[PDB]
Amino acid sequence: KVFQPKPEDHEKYGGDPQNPHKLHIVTRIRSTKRRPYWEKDTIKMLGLQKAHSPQIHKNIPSVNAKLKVVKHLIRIQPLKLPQGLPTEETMSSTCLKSTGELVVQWHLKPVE
Amino acid sequence: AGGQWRLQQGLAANPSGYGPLTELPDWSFADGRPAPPMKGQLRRKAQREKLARRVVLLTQEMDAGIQAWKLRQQKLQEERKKEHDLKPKGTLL
Amino acid sequence: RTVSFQAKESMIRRLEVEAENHYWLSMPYMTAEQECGHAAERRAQAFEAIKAAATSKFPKHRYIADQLDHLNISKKWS
Amino acid sequence: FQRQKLMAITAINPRCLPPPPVRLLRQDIVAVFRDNRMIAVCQNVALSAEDKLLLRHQLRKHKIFIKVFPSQVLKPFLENSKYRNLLPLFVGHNLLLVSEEPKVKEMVRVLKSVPFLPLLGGCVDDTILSRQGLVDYAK
RNA sequence: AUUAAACCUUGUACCUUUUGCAUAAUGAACUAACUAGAAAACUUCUAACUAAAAGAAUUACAGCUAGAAACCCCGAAACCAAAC
RNA sequence: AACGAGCUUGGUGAUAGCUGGUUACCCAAAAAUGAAUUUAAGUUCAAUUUUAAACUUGCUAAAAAAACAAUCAAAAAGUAAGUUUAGAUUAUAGCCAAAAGAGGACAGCUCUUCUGGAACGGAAAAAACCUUUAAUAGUGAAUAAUUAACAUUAACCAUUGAGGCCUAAAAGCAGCCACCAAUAAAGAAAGCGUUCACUCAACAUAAAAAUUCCAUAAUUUA
RNA sequence: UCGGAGACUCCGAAUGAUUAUAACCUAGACUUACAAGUCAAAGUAAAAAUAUCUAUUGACCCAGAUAUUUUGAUCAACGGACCAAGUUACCCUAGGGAUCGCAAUCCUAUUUAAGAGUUCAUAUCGACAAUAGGGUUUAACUCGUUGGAUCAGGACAUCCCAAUGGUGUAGAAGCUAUUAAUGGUUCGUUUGCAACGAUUAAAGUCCUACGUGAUCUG
Ligand SMILES: [Mg+2]
Ligand SMILES: [Mg+2]
Ligand SMILES: [Mg+2]
Ligand SMILES: [Mg+2]
Ligand SMILES: [Mg+2]
Ligand SMILES: [Mg+2]
Ligand SMILES: [Mg+2]
Ligand SMILES: [Mg+2]
Ligand SMILES: [Mg+2]
Ligand SMILES: [Mg+2]
Ligand SMILES: [Mg+2]
Ligand SMILES: [Mg+2]
Ligand SMILES: [Mg+2]
Ligand SMILES: [Mg+2]
Ligand SMILES: [Mg+2]
Ligand SMILES: [Mg+2]
Repeated sequence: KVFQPKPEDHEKYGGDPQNPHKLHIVTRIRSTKRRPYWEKDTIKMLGLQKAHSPQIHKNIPSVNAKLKVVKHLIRIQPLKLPQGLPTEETMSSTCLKSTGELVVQWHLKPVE
Repeated sequence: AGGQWRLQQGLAANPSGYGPLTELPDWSFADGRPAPPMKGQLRRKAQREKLARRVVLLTQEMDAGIQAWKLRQQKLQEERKKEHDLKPKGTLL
Repeated sequence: RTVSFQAKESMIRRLEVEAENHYWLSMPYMTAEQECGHAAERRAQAFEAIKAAATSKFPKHRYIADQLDHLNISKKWS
Repeated sequence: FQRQKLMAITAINPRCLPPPPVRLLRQDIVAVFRDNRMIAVCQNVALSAEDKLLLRHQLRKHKIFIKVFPSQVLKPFLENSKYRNLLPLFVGHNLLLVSEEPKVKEMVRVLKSVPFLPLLGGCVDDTILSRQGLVDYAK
């Protein structure tokens, strides 16, 4: 029941129950120390060794099951692509915002 | 100091994150010749580039997965509807 | 002991972060069936690389030049 | 300690708000007025219960009754009746000297039995009058 | 650290030892000199020749020969022999 | 000049499961459970650990279905380890917190099982609780735990036929049985009064432990 | 030592009876440190397939037996030295240490009161209960620093002095209570501490590792 969303929940987080996002941005916010051995393994299986380092993962049921076990130790933010997926040409100009948007052009200039 | 505010603006909570302050070159030559890229930035670019490639790979795999699922439901759908031979009845078949 | 005010605020914030994590994990992009077999090819290739490393252990080549190079320690000016 | 930490974590007063928004006795007051032609209003002198009875009983021998009613329930009929000037009189403990004959002089004489008790006024022969007028009519 | 030796800030001797803790318990006044890991059956590594290896006797259904590579110190109460 | 059995030399470098000690740097990995033992101050084996080699599936997860929250486990997926062979030890007393049984279908206490820890930061105390992926130079920066807590009562009025009865005779009444009558409203009364014969209830009623305390201080600037 | 049952409390054994008598060989497994102990297809052979329950242990060495097959342990300290008891305050060395449950009656205390009761400075007690205590029956056969002297520090839960309330306080003795730690708080006899005799305004109760043995002593 915890993972069954409510209509008010969608409004607060601004996520549609349909057209779900594909990729999770997962970061480790707390320590694995003092946690049961099984929780330690899941973190290393998911690659969340260094805290405050975002990792890209699939939003699929198998990944979700592991992500739920370490639900309390991480922050999940849906990846967003305002300008679309990066291409070969723009792969070297990518930059991830704190908002969760992977822009394909990084100029370091005023937006104007 | 003031880290939550920087997030609302869309910036990096730490001022030493992604921004012109860090990523831009620290110096140039007097003539204007650009200086060799700073070692820190080269490492930072690789992580984003490596992260970018993972994003592309994962999406392609997920997209192709469901397509195969479509093919399965079709080939199976046509297989179920089938007939052959003949169907007499009564006292002889 | 009395529970501090700042402590209550800190945990409440942590509760909100985890509570949202429930929401983002409630929208699976692919169902169980659609997942099967989608990543089979990549996984098989990864294991093959692991096997190749394990079965490639063997001593290294030895060269006459390396051993004869020790004589260079006695190089001199004529 | 975290266990204790979790436990702690887990508009207009109705005062200032404006507040939302005898019948048997009524007949008794009507009954005395209908039955007794004259009603004399005298202040209740807080006489002893035994002494109060004998005065009522002694008047009962003279076929004269004593009637008393709370003032607040007595205001409505006195406001709209033949007797309307007794409203200021009917404040505090009071008694009524009620009879069937205009024995105004004898009423004072029975009142004179206890000198301390005064007479405030009332009506005699259905005519409302003050004590000063009553004495003149008593003659 | 500092302009400044001391003032200001930080800081529960060492070893052994107890459980992976000591404000314990052992040992040390200090200096100089002296004062405690040693063997090649099996294994690994390196070469010579190779159904053969070894400078006599040994081993062998890829072996055999050679090299290198290993296992401390101090201290009883006592026991026996023979003198004194 | 210390006799439960002299002293000197030799055996003798007696022996000690016991006490003490065991001298340069650097990198790396790394645990007090089961069994037997004149065994419990020891040793040996299993299990664990480790160096190398061989080649291939391993860990988490593991739907249905069994045997009943576990014993088992298939496609998957997240991910890189697991098995076999050769060599080798030390170790075999834990410590504290938090869970669950089980001893008297108890708490505790003694055990047994699972989980976690071993700061330079925080909690008057502070190896064990909470925050903390290794270690490096910088007069950079964002942060975690935490820096205690502001949480209901009143002054008012009180009516006979003396109900008879063993207590002369018992008035609301010493007393015992009846326990009533009128009354706006009264219990043969709550106490009292009375050998019989002041008032509460009613009616009417304004209200309700031992040397010497122990940071200093501070109620409002968003 | 082994095993059965219960969740440590109980039961048994170093097996006996019944057995028209139970072969050999050999895939795969259980159990397990090792050693020991379990089940078994196929093949083959006797005969016309599994002895019957309940459950039952002992190694190596070494001695016995036979015409090639077998037997030897309260080795029960039950992984078993072929065969050895006391005693030490006359002692010694190497070290390690320390220096709650139920029941079964019976007493009691408070609240119950079934009852009786009661009779001019004249009365209650109390069945039965409930609850707090103390015993008893109910489940194997002895015990674990300290007086005194000197000097005292502090606590107050006050023994005396001081200041007061109430009183079933007439006066005089008291009793009950509160506040207060200010100074004081005895000398001996019997002598192992317990009594005792005389006094005092009183002869306080306790803490300070017997308070205090590098101050002394039993
Ligand atoms: Mg010394
Ligand atoms: Mg020695
Ligand atoms: Mg264990
Ligand atoms: Mg022993
Ligand atoms: Mg031993
Ligand atoms: Mg065996
Ligand atoms: Mg067979
Ligand atoms: Mg034995
Ligand atoms: Mg034994
Ligand atoms: Mg055994
Ligand atoms: Mg003696
Ligand atoms: Mg003697
Ligand atoms: Mg003193
Ligand atoms: Mg006091
Ligand atoms: Mg004396
Ligand atoms: Mg001393």
